[PDB]
Amino acid sequence: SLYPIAVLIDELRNEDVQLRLNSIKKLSTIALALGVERTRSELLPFLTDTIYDEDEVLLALAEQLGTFTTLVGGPEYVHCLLPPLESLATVEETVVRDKAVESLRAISHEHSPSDLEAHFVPLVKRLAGGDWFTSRTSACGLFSVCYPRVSSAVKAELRQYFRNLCSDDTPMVRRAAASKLGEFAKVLELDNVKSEIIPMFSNLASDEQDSVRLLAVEACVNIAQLLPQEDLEALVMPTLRQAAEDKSWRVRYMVADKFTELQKAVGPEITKTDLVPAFQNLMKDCEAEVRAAASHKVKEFCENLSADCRENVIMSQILPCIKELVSDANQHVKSALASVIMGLSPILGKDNTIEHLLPLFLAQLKDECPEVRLNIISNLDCVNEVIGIRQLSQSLLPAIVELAEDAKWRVRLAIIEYMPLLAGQLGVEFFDEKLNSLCMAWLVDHVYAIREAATSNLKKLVEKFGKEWAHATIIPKVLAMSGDPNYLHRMTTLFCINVLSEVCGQDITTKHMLPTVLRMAGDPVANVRFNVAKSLQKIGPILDNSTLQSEVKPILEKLTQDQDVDVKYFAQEALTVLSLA
Amino acid sequence: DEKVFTKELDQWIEQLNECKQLSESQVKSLCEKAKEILTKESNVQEVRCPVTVCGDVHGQFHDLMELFRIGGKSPDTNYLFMGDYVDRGYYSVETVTLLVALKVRYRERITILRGNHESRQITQVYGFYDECLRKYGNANVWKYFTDLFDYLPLTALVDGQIFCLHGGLSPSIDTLDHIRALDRLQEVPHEGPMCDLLWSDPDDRGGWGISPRGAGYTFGQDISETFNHANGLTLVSRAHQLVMEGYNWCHDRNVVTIFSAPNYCYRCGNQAAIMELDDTLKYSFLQFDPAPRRGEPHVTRRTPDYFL
Amino acid sequence: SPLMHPRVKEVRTDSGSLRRD
Amino acid sequence: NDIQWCFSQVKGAVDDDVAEADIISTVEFNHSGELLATGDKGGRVVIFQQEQEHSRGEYNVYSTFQSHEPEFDYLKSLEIEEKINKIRWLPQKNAAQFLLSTNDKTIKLWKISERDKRPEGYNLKEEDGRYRDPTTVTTLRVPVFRPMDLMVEASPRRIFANAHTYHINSISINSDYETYLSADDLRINLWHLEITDRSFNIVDIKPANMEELTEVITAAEFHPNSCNTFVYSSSKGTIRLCDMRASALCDRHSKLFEEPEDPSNRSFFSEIISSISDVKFSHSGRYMMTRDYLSVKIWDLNMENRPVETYQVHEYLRSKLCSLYENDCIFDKFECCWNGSDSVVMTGSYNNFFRMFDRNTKRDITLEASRENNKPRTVLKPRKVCASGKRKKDEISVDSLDFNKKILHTAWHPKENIIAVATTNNLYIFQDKV
Ligand SMILES: [Fe+2]
Ligand SMILES: [Zn+2]
Repeated sequence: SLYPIAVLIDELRNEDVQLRLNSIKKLSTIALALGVERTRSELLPFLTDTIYDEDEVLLALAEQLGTFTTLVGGPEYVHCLLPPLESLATVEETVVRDKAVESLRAISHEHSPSDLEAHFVPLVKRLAGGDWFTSRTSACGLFSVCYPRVSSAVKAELRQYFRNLCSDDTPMVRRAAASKLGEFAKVLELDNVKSEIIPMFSNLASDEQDSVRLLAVEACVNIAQLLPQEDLEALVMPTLRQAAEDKSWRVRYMVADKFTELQKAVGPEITKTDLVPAFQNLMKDCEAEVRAAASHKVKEFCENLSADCRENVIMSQILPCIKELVSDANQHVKSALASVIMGLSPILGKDNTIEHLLPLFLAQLKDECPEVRLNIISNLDCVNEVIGIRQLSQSLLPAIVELAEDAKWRVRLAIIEYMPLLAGQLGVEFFDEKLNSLCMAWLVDHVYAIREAATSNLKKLVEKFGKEWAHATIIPKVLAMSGDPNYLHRMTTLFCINVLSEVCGQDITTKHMLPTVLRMAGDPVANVRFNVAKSLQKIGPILDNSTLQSEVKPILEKLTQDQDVDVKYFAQEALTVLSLA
Repeated sequence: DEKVFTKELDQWIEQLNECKQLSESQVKSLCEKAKEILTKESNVQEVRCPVTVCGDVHGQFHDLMELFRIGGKSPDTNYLFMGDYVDRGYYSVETVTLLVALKVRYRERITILRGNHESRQITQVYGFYDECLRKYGNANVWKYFTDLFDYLPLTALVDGQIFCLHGGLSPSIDTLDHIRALDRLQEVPHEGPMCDLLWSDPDDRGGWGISPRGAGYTFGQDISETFNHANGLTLVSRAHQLVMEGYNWCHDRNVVTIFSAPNYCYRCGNQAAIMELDDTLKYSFLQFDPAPRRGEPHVTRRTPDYFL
Repeated sequence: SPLMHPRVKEVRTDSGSLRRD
Repeated sequence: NDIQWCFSQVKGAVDDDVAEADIISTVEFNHSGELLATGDKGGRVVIFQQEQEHSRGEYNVYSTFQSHEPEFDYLKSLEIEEKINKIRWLPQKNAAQFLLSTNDKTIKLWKISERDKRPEGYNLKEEDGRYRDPTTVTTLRVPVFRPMDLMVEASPRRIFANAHTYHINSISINSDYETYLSADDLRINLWHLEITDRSFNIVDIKPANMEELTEVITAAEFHPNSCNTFVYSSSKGTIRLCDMRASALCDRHSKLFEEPEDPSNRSFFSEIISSISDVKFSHSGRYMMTRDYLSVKIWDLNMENRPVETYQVHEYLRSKLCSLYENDCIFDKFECCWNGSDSVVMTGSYNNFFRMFDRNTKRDITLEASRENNKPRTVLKPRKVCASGKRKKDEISVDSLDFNKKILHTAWHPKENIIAVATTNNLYIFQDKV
């Protein structure tokens, strides 16, 4: 019974990457078969340093090594897994190093505090003090998991070691330290956070490398979430103000991208005093990316403002900046604004929305960019309950008409998908009065994808508006295409009947579309004929058994005698599926 | 039984629809059965209206999917391709495999003609041989496909009024019976009527001429008009020449060139087109643009995430 | 009337004839 | 006063008509100086290592691999050359060594590592390879690593391809240990060292209408210290310094370094000899050096209207520009490099001559890289070139110069006085006299 285990063990030396990978992923079976002491003394030394350096093999090995706590002899001997993971935490591949660090953190919880101070802490010190910055980068991620469960002297040593990493010469080590600064500070005492974490945060935030400075914004958020509100101004606020006006556009982009988190962390008073001018300057930034990032946060930032003076601030400070953003030259800035500007109506109120937001909506609805118009249309639900869609339909209809007849068929496809929501919001009467012709004209479009999308949209519309409206308006119109000289439109009629059978009910299907389907079985084009066969197969369950045995079965039988092979095959398949014969 | 193979062929088709190559045994069986089907296929195959005529694809699988989106999916839409399914494309193998699978499954619905670029000599130079070698590690699949390429029909006739072929007319060819008399079950020759039918081009110069491609002849409006009057052909479809607007009329609406590869060679930035023939032989062209794909490494002027 | 750099003319000519058939 | 240069080593074939595959096309020291990599037109990178016993050891072969293979552009029916254009070392991450090698179209990241142990042991097959009895497997055995003779393995880790329309001419690694740039004739792309499926195009000077091209990008380089500053030179003799902090796209330049052209030297070839073939930042980062066909110009980064120092590499060829135009010798792309302390600069010339200019003392020395003095620890005799006639004693006449012997690629040891000079086929290494 040991033969498969012997095969797996010898597969670790195989030159084939796939076989060696498969053997790696079954290391649990090998360890279980070998035992415990044999696993510790034979398998682990072999897996300590592997000559093969394939990224996926090393990644799989790193994943497996984090679950061998029981297979090596329980938590008592968990320190035996340290060498293989320490070797993996040094390789050049970033994902392998991250997986090794994650496994080390996962198995660190099984260490007793004595084992933590005897084996894990020396490992962290060796990694932090190593000659290769790949080791030092990995060491930054292991401070938070061993700090809470050590003595005071070990805590001071760990703090000193982390302080040394933040002043490293290699930019990657400093980047890792900046990344892990917040999660490290989350476990220190508040006094030590003020005394030691703040100087490191200030030093990293004023680093020469732009890639290091932009990582201080997340650290800023994490540190602000810890300190008391009265201590924010003296410690965190100057760094945040410096970051908001930083020379590099990447740092300003990071500030704008995490602006709502900063607003939540610092509180309402600091938000009103300092963050509002920062947002005003960010929306007027000279970089298009920064303006686009700040545009996304307009709605949330306005929502989270203090209710004491929310409307006044929005009117006197944010609204002019928004007005300047509507006329922006960058397409992406306008696209980003259009998707969030539409929801400021509930905050401002009906009269304020009519006076101020309505001109902005009208101006953005006439933009040359299709995506701006699509974004404005897609979010009408925010204002639908504030001012009503009656005040908006007169300007929405021209925009919908323009989008529905765009030269690019993908724009027409995009506007189609929003029609059921638009029809639901605008009401059935307005749809029948204005939008019915647009929907019908899509079924005869040259592009087949548009016809398919219009068919699915018609199914959604009938689902929304019920069967009676469909039978009254659409069904008499869709069956008119059966007389189209082009066979593509006839097959479109078949497809529309296919999707409408599931919703229109058995009675309507039998009385209105079944006679049309049966009449088209005599179409000269074989494509229409076997499409009729497939349609009869599909809508077969909806029809009654009496109708199936009376009129459907003879029609299917006649199709089985057709000259075309495809028609015969599809008719036979329909007969087999319906079990008529 | 035929039914189990029918479901097998179907599953092959859906597998290919998402750009997934078939196994060597599957390719062997597909090529053998396509050869069996194409053995009885005539040199001038009669194509019955309605049908959609497509031009060069040249291995652009995603553009082929865009073509299917624009014009409809087989077997709902009858198609008629005019050669050049491989070469100068990242997915020549997938494209030709999907086309052959569709031909085997729907022999009455899809008709595939023969162009210049599906031959042992051409495919060794323009990357199809290299593509199959890099994706399979052996020339067996190349041998299967090149053996199958010999059986593809040279020309097609649509209701006896529209003549569809890859290259164009030949000095040695005057009647459809001449094409029917040829032996197409061979490698593409360097000369002769068979070579001209896959290498000729239209030109404004009267009479005949020499072709700078290295083979074939260039024919003028007089030759096309004489051929149309002799064979009673209202129109002569064509392909094999890149055009920016997708379809191009020439020789006073006697020869039309159709190109179905948008952004030819990923650099030309051209439009593609397909000719749709109504039930009443009413021609209508549908131009389309390259499918939106991120692409092999996407060089963008938008700041990527790693720099953001 | 100084002559142009070879790389300029090579790039110009190579990109000009990108529709050869 | 001057540095005494002595012949140390020569690498390559001896007195043969080498084919167009052993011609060295790039020479580059690594950051610590103990590794020296050379690429040739055959796509074959050879790495030398200094012996361990100032460090005045010799260089011996350390690794050899085929970087780029010949390839065919099926999209345009052109052969893609496998010639190695540039080689750039990465800072040492771990025991392994990394470098970037580029041909005209593709940049490859190569890892050089040493393997000195081999797994020995099996459970179903003897060490020779014979298959053992399947019923003799009673106890499982785990393979155990065993020491072996050290071997050096080079493998490609990442491929950055299909992103440049034109021929790549420069690669430079950023100082943030994260990104690097590759510049073709008209565009500059910013890459990530661990991401190959996308690149960021920061500079694009290609006009919409291309029948009015006037210049192309000939070189590019990041600042040695600053992570946001890089420069790129054009064929018109202008260097543009771009700041990546101002905007995401660097289509507008922060500074423009150019010297107004006096109509005195307004010859027919004044546009060719003014093209910049190489731009190099000083190690301190406060100075920038550019090399055109006839001169070396050192630019102060705070002064844009004129260079601070100008050195004439070979003035005697100014009057013979017409002759050099006929045999395509006027289109050569020479290079230049700084020394460790940014005090001496060395650049190549014709007839196996390489020139060295001392910035502190304003002194010039011309030396010959020749096999005629193939004796180690031999002081190189300075060379002097005279015009036609007046050959004095040791004067080399201009008409006797061999223009087929060009020293295009040179390198300096980052810390020591060791220079690598690459002739057409051989690689010469010279050392200071100690
Ligand atoms: Fe062709
Ligand atoms: Zn073609």
